[PDB]
Amino acid sequence: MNKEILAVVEAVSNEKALPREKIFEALESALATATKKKYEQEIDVRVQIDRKSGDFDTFRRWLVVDEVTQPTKEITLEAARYEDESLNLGDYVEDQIESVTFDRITTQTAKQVIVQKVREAERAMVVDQFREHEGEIITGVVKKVNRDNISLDLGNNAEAVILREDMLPRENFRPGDRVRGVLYSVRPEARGAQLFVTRSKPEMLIELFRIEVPEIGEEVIEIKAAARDPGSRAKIAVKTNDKRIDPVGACVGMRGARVQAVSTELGGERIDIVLWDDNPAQFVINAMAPADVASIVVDEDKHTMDIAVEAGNLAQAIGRNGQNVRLASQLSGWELNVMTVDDLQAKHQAEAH
Amino acid sequence: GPEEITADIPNVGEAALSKLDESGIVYIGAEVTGGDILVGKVTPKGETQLTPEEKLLRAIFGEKASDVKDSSLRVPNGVSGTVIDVQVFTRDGVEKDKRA
Amino acid sequence: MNLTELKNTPVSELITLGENMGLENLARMRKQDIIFAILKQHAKSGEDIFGDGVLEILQDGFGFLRSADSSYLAGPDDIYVSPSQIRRFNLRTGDTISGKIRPPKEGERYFALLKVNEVNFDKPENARNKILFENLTPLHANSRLRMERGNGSTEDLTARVLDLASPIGRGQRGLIVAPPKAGKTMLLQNIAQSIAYNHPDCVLMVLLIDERPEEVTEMQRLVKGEVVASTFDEPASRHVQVAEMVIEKAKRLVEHKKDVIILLDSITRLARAYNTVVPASGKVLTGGVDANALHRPKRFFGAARNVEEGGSLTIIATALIDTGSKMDEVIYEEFKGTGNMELHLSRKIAEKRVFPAIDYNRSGTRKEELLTTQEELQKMWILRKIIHPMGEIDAMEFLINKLAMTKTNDDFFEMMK
RNA sequence: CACAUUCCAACCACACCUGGCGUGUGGC
Repeated sequence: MNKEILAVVEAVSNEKALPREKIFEALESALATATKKKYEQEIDVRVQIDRKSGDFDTFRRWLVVDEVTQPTKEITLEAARYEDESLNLGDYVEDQIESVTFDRITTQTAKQVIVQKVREAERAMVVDQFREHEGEIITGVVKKVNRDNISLDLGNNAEAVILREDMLPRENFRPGDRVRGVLYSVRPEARGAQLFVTRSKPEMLIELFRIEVPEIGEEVIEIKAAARDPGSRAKIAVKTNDKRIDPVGACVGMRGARVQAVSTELGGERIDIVLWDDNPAQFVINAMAPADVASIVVDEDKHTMDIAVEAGNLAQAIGRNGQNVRLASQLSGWELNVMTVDDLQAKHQAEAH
Repeated sequence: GPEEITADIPNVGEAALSKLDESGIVYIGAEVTGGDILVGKVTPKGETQLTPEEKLLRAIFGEKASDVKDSSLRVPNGVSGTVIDVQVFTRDGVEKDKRA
Repeated sequence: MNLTELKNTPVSELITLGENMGLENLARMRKQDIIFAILKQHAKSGEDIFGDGVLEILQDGFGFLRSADSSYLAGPDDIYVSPSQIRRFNLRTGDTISGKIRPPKEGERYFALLKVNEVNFDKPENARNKILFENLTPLHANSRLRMERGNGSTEDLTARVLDLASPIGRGQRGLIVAPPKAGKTMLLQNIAQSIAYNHPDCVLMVLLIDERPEEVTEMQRLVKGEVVASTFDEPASRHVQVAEMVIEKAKRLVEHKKDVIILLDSITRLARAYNTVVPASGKVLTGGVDANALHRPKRFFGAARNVEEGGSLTIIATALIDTGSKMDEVIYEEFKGTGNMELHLSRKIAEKRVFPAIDYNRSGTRKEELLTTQEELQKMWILRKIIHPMGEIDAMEFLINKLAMTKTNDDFFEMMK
């Protein structure tokens, strides 16, 4: 009876994590599913259990369309003269009343859908309460490890998922440690894990500076460009709004005091901290730094940049996997060309000659 | 604690409990051919004072109902047929189930 | 090798040590797994191990020596000892033991102790001849624990004010009555710093129960000594485990004639934990709290005393009020007058955002003539009489100004004359 | 120093039932 409904609404553990209104909404959905499974025909119904004043009373929704299939939930958009509709859409009736909500199959489907709804609501609430802190470094233990994704707990049953793309190729986890990342994606509609925390992205780097570098956070040393190779190398061009501060002595630290800390956080990532400039030439020179660039060729029609490096410093300007160039191509976003070594040493005073 | 004829039988699926009603008794006309629990008899083995809130919780959430012992009566292995009638007698004082 | 030198180092040190040992990529395992692997690799060269662990016994009979890395929980680094050693060397829970240990041998999986070297920083001779804790005679404190630093910086106020608000003595039973978000964290940080500067001889102990990891790491890097902590990543089991571990450690220390000063925060969370673990005895009162479930917190607050021949056990625990939880209310009610020192913090003054926020008329110490001298007590009486008629915010501003023009308490004393 | 063991991702171990005795009735 409805006394059982009051007992189950007052006997919930998460009383305010699932308010009485949403309790009764889930219970109405339960009773609607039960009544649907009762009749062989498909007919949508609403319950309106009358949370405090009275009992439930099933109804019959029409879903007004010009179709006729299963006319139990069909009625034309113009049937409005008799039965007192005077409507165009939304015409719903209250024909059937007082269904049964306490038999075996009804109780079973009610329990199932209530479990589903409470777990969904708890997950949605615990993710939304953290969604406001999107783009910040958060602590938290990892829960379970797998070859495709890992689970994390941020406290008070805060489930977070970190996919394989968010993890570095040699990033390592075991349930028990506090792997700290940055929240980047939220999906409050996801049927499963929806709290997305990353560490392989440059925004993570930014937040790292924010928790380590006192310069950033006051907009005195703006982080402009950032490219990453997970666990391999992070090229970050940060600009200095003032003049008496050098990023080599401020963002890098005191002989590798901050860059080393952020590298250990990133699992040994060579971090090249350079200065952002409004000139593409100096920008790409700092991108491939350290090196000895003696050429610059720009093409705005094809958006290409040719940099003829010096003969002998190949491993100093290209290195393994061409990272020193690849991240550069991922720093500014233009096609960078490093081909010549001895002949066509400039590609500007020789190619055009 | 006294016994119960509820339908909350843990350590078993729904197929063995599909023939049980909301009260905990096999329906009138439900066939059976092998050993099948046709009445949900459970008995407490440990502590009494299971709060009704936690009872409904266990019925919906949490873990299984511990003090049950799964002492429910099933038909012996070998007898078949369809049940045609069920009687029930409650002593003056015990809550009469809805089937009674 | 020694285990403590693997204890005090961070994770990157273990990484490079394993790389020196020619080990597989070990960045994936726990710190204790790395320590276990490194110790196995070191003993494979024919070496013995040196370890140090606090002892704990279950009904199973044998004992486990835990480290402070996991705040005294089970792990691959803890040492397993047979009941024979406990029977022989008269061991018991909380008795920290340091000595020779070996990696687990054929079929074993945890370390085993070979020869005891230091029983609570003492030879087994006088360790076996240990006076029992409950068999002792409690006393009151005459040794005054001066909270004043003497440097007189911007925050030292919160310490020196206690020198005129709540005197601190060895073995004092102190309790803080304060609403959340009032300034208790920095308060206990200040008290720990001050007691470590003025009294570095007494072993410092701080209890972080049911707290956030940021506070855990901030307090493990600011206290002037070894600390223990416990976050909410595990249920009340870890909380009650660490509570028993720390209480038996303090008991064994004070039995070894030590001066222990434990700082607990917060005690309402310990009460909640003890409620959650202990089964219901069939009787519950208002607040959803069992009757005899508070017996363990009671005991924990009753462990504070003053030993006659030497040593003391001071306990300073913080309680949470004004949280709206009537449960918590009842808890504080159970803790109405169990301690002889009250530190009352009010949210009304803290909302005016001046620190500290002392409830002078509500706070005090029972039987305080036995702590300080006669002139200091007379000046305390004079200050109390001056502060009683006025309110609380004006009184706090008055005290702050008076202790801001001056640095040591003698200046304020003579200025009050 | 030595004896002896060492308490926890699926799961192996933690299973399943009245002729005690009598009487009555019936059948071969």
